[PDB]
Amino acid sequence: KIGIFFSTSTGNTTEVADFIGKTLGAKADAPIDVDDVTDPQALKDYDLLFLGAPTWNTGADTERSGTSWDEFLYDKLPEVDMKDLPVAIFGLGDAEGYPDNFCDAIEEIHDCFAKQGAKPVGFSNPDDYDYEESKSVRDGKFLGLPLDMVNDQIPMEKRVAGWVEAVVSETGV
Ligand SMILES: Cc1cc2nc3c(=O)[nH]c(=O)nc-3n(C[C@H](O)[C@H](O)[C@H](O)COP(=O)(O)O)c2cc1C
Repeated sequence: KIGIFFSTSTGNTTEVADFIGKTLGAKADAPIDVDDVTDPQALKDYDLLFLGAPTWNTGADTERSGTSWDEFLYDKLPEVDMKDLPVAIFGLGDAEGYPDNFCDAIEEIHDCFAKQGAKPVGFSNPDDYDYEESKSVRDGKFLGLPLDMVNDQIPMEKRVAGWVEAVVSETGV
């Protein structure tokens, strides 16, 4: 079973989370907003997790999403043993408004989950979007899939569907 966990402030992330669900069909559970998670142990009942979050707190070291993820990452996640579970991160941002901080929240989610033993998958080509810098680019790769739903430089559906496919291939789920 594949799980989809996200959070949002203005609902853009929700749209993306729903779309992933549609591409996966019966293989995925309906997306769950992190704010709705009582038991963080639920995260472990899946074979693969798609995690999504926007970036709202520009330049912040921690709590970059400005969503329920900010509390969840530090108060709840530390209690979950995620050894070997693959997680694929998608993040929403604005390459035009924040050229130097493009989808910075991806790195935070990546690092927090990695610390729990999770295995990040679904890296993407940092060249897809035009931006100057991001904390989410490491070793020549984006640590997840960045999306710009503000400027729509790249049609969302085709980009996400291709990424989902790559993730399913990589993980064998
Ligand atoms: C106040 C504000 C700050 C933002 N900061 C960033 C940022 O630092 N980096 C980025 O890539 N996008 C930034 N954005 C863009 C948001 O991530 C984007 O609008 C996103 O689609 C919102 O996702 P949501 O509707 O799920 O909350 C910011 C937007 C606003 C309004």
